Amino acid sequence: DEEEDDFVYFNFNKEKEEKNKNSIHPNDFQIYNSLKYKYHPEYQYLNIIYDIMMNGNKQSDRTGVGVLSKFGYIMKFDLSQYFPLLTTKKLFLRGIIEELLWFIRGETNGNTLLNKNVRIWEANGTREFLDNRKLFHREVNDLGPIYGFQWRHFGAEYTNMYDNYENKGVDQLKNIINLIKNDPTSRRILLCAWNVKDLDQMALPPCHILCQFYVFDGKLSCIMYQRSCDLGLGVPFNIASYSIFTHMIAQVCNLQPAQFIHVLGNAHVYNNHIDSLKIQLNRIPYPFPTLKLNPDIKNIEDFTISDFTIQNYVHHEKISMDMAA
Amino acid sequence: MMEQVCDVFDIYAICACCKVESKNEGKKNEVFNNYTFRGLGNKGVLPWKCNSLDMKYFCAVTTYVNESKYEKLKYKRCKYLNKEKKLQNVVVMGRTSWESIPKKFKPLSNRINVILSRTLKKEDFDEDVYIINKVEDLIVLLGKLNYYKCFIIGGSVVYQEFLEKKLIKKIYFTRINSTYECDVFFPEINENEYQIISVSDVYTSNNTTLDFIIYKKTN
Ligand SMILES: NC(=O)C1=CN([C@@H]2O[C@H](COP(=O)(O)OP(=O)(O)OC[C@H]3O[C@@H](n4cnc5c(N)ncnc54)[C@H](OP(=O)(O)O)[C@@H]3O)[C@@H](O)[C@H]2O)C=CC1
Ligand SMILES: O=c1ccn([C@H]2C[C@H](O)[C@@H](COP(=O)(O)O)O2)c(=O)[nH]1
Ligand SMILES: N=C(N)NC(=N)Nc1cc(C(F)(F)F)ccc1Cl
Repeated sequence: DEEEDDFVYFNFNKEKEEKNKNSIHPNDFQIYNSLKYKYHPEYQYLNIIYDIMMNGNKQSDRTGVGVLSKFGYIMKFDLSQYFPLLTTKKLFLRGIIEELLWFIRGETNGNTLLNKNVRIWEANGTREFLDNRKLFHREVNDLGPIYGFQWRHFGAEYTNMYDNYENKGVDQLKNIINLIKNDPTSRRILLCAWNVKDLDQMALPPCHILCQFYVFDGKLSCIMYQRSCDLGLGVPFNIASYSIFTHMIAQVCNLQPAQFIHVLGNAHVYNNHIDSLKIQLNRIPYPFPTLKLNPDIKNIEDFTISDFTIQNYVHHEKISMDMAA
Repeated sequence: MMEQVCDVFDIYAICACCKVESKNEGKKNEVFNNYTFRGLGNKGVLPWKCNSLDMKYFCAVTTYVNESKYEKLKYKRCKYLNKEKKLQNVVVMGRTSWESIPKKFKPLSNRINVILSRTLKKEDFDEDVYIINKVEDLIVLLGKLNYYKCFIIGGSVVYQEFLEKKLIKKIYFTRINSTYECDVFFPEINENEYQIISVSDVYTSNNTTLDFIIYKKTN
């Protein structure tokens, strides 16, 4: 027990809990702090929310709302054990799956998503938005050389959302699927959306910079780097999105999904989301559900909405991260 | 202060509940809560079949002992009752529960088995087990035995009565995240008598996700 005191000395430079930034009130997280062991994977997400509220930096941002922020976090999810769809609040995946299938097809036409009643990109394709981005000659909803285009045609000159870019640009997706299939030990299996040259032509730069894969013992793992992370609204979907993507790639390559690793760069919490998050942090996670993919789909391009099924999703009630009434 | 029996005799409960087939509340707009997991048994056996991981967990908890902690426990129970190998835990179960166990496992290994029954007496069992017809008798027995912790592995009827009397210091509850047909359920835990204090990692076993949460008797 002699070690006990050395521990105390070694903390001689951790000063008072007043300069702990943002005047946070304990009482707002009693349930959260009462817990002794918080091993449910959802706590990787929640714990970051807590850290950002308790130790975050007060910054302004492109929007003006104002946010609390920290830099550099990492979360790990075991897809062979569960599907990480947050349970402390309700989530729907139809949208993000349609978005994902949309990316895989190399599409950049927002209308396609809107006709499926998926408005994820609606705000980024208005006349006003496009014009504020200086894309005066861009048709409404023509998102530009974003994700989809970069995944299948990186390098190709973007014209418009109706053009036929076949055999133009580098088809990264096709490439990584081949690398996992034929060269599984390669340390060069990356998918990159951050095309430096086309950034200003995109409705807006991608938040998911890159994905890198790892193959071992017939199991595929994925690491995704996110430059800007909206813990309140974005991240929950980002986690789901790539977990699903890892499953698909894993399948069409005859492998089993393993770890989905999420690296957060600029991790922020929008001030106008704080009340909702407080509420959320005091809810105890339910066991995660599972994801089922039609097994007959052998090509990454042959997936359709009906080939995805989420089972046993037990979750708390829906929460608007921006409550008024 | 007036020490509680469950505290002096370290009496806990451990179970595994799945989701009940509440026909048609089942599609969306369905509300969920801790009572979503309440299915205990069906047709004198488990709703879901068997869950390997859940079993590994069950045996791990109910057989684990810490010898270096007994002396402290002995002193406690003795002082309480006004007094002065291979330590084992005690498992208490209802008769129905005892019968639903395959003969190859009876009596549960490395554990002092105690069965609650009114229709059966020691002469009706061949195994090395203790029989009792009253809950009050368990207490007397515990006062006379050497053991680490006492676990009510239940039977829904047993769980129910041990919770009313407040004989549970903690509840090791397994949430089976899938639905099966059931006919017996665990009592609805009162958010005021008990509160979750720990939630484990999530796992997959026998085609279903599941986790383990620990409820604790509030002050
Ligand atoms: N999911 C899980 O974790 C578990 C599920 N189960 C399932 O539960 C079901 C069994 O539960 P259930 O039917 O409630 O039965 P129980 O195991 O609770 O057995 C009830 C019987 O135990 C005896 N008993 C209970 N209390 C007393 C008392 N105070 N004094 C004397 N005898 C008492 C009686 O036996 P007698 O009839 O002889 O008088 C009584 O009718 C099964 O389907 C089993 O598979 C069981 C354990 C765990
Ligand atoms: O998949 C996504 C897309 C966007 N965002 C968030 C991060 C930022 O809050 C905002 C984009 O702002 P900039 O980083 O572009 O400034 O959208 C996410 O969290 N996930
Ligand atoms: N599985 C749990 N966590 N709970 C439980 N009490 N189960 C349980 C399991 C068994 C068997 F598997 F050995 F047959 C026997 C008796 C009980 Cl009470």
